[PDB]
Amino acid sequence: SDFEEFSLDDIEQ
Amino acid sequence: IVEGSDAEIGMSPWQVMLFRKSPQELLCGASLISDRWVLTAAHCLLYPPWDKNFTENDLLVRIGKHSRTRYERNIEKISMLEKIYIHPRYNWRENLDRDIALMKLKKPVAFSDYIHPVCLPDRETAASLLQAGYKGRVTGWGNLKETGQPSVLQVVNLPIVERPVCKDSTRIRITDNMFCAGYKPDEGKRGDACEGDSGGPFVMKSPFNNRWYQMGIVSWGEGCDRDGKYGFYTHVFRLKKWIQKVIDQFGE
Amino acid sequence: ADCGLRPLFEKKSLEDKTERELLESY
Repeated sequence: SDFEEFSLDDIEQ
Repeated sequence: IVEGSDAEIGMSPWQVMLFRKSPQELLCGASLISDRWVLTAAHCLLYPPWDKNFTENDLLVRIGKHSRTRYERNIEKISMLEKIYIHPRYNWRENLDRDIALMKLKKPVAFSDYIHPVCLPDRETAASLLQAGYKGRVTGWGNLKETGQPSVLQVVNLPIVERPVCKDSTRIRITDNMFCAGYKPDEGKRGDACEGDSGGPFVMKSPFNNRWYQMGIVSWGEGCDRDGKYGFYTHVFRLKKWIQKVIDQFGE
Repeated sequence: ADCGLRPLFEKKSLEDKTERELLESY
């Protein structure tokens, strides 16, 4: 929301 | 930040965003002190009066950001926390005394042009820079107005204020673990931290070794940019031993 | 060890637009 989505594949570094 | 400017790219490389998984939302600012450790205000994690009690699982850390809301595709790094540590004598019941927490990253992060740790002050650095009149810098993505949201990281430069004036501006009981900052009404230059900026860094640049040091942590205020009002910050130097301690005991 | 030295400013001898305001307060 407001915030642009990222994947859980973008996570941990 | 109220009455601040847009930061320059790579101006505050230690700046971190504290991010709520769901709903997705900016909780606060924080700062990178090493490739595995982040420092923030304890009131960002634990605040009972408001049923606030964030665990590891509830959050994500975002490093290397410029835009508030955009996912900065090959710039930013998002990490999971391994563990949270709150100062044991943090006083949420009355004045947020000892408002400091450490966040241990699940995996170390790699430095780049947009990601770099700030220095922790030494007794001597503290002694010489923490003086009324000397200006420090606050950065964050919080509110632009007491009562909105920036697109980019904002910055403001503010002068440390004399203890007595600090004390005389509120009904709250100030401790030695706090310092206040801001312009005086007669000064006619303004600015302040605002909602969402909390837990971010108050930094200073040593004129001797010309390194950036974090002197304070954005802690609490009464409104944002109000006249005869000041922002209050955690005195990082006074809580160093606790910091060294938990790193020496559990980490990096 | 390298703390507080910014890759785009200190490391290339470039200064940010308001850092002078700080040093001048000292």
